[PDB]
Amino acid sequence: YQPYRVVVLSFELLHAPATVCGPKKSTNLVKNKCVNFNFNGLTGTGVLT
Amino acid sequence: NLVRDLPQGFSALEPLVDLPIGINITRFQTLLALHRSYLTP
Repeated sequence: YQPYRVVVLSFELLHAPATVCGPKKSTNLVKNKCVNFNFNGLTGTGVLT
Repeated sequence: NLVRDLPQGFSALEPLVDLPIGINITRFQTLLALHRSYLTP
């Protein structure tokens, strides 16, 4: 007998650019040694000084 | 200094904004003001 409280989600991609996405976890910055990096999509390897 | 002209120097334009709109645009119109408001049907 006890009523509920319901919520719907419905996802939809289109020809428009996708503007709603999820969060992007990060990692702290390491200098003076050879590492991989990912700076906003720019991938590579090197020494950050 | 001169009212008529586009001048004869060089200067470049920085980016301001960027909007994810997804439309079709084939035409435009400026929207400038006046003093006495007229509406056309």
